Amino acid sequence: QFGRDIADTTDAVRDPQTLEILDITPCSFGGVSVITPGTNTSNEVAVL
Amino acid sequence: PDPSKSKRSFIEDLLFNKVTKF
Ligand SMILES: *[C@@H]1O[C@H](CO)[C@@H](O[C@@H]2O[C@H](CO)[C@@H](O[C@@H]3O[C@H](CO)[C@@H](O)[C@H](O)[C@@H]3O)[C@H](O)[C@H]2NC(C)=O)[C@H](O)[C@H]1NC(C)=O
Repeated sequence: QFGRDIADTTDAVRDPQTLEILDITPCSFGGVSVITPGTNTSNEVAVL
Repeated sequence: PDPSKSKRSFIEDLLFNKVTKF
């Protein structure tokens, strides 16, 4: 009924009404980082 | 460097081969 990763965490499932296999991938997330020249030099920024 | 490839040398390839939630 369920799948597992090596670190013993769920990563796939049986859909219980149509028995095809669904991979569960975690929702996209991460750090937000602001690239900037010195605020004395310019007021512009770029975002990673 | 072995340029036929990443410009790794032959011995660097052996080293790169031999090594090896959210
Ligand atoms: C849970 O209930 C649903 C709905 O009754 C079941 O889904 C349906 O399952 C039947 C086969 O048992 C599917 O029939 C097939 O339809 C196609 C249509 O082109 C036909 O070509 C095939 O010869 C066959 O008759 C039906 O389509 C399907 N419906 C849906 C929306 O998926 C389901 O199988 C049941 N699941 C369990 C685990 O009991």
